[PDB]
Amino acid sequence: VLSEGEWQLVLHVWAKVEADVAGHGQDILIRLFKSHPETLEKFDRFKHLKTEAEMKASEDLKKHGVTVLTALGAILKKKGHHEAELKPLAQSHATKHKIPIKYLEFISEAIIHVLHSRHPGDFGADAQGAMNKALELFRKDIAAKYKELGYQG
Ligand code: COH
Repeated sequence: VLSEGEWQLVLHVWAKVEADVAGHGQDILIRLFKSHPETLEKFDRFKHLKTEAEMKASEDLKKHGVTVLTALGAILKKKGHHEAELKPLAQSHATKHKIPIKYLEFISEAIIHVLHSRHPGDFGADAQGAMNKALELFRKDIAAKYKELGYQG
């Protein structure tokens, strides 16, 4: 459970991410794809992208980044009371998209890295610690739904 002070650090930086969701989304997905190439294979629509330049020029990739960040932002703003938003997501990622929990850990790492590159001032160690706890809570809650459905892993 994050404390009120920790949720405030998380949402204060998130408010900045919202100033340019598309730019942030693009940066995150590219970092994920370059650091863990196996993640790209889960996207039939992005499989054809071979270079970072191709990735940066893809409008469709940018649109998916807005989708991901908008859904995450909706969750974070719920401050832990996020059952209604989380279940649908866990269900589709477990049974339709077939995304192992480990990939959620990889995208969390990509988010933390990009938040650091873009907002050093609002993203020091304390905010970094609170964001990591928020992302862990997100994975933990998704992992429990995955286990119920038989996808733990
Ligand atoms: C490694 C792949 C990967 C990761 C880690 C990931 C991580 C996350 C994540 C964590 C921060 C969030 C908040 C979301 C949120 C979403 N993802 Co994904 N998804 C992933 C692969 C996918 C795929 C694949 C789809 C469908 C894309 C398509 O083909 O249109 C998807 C679709 C979605 C959608 C549209 C509705 C739905 O299909 O469920 C939302 C919202 N998501 N995703």
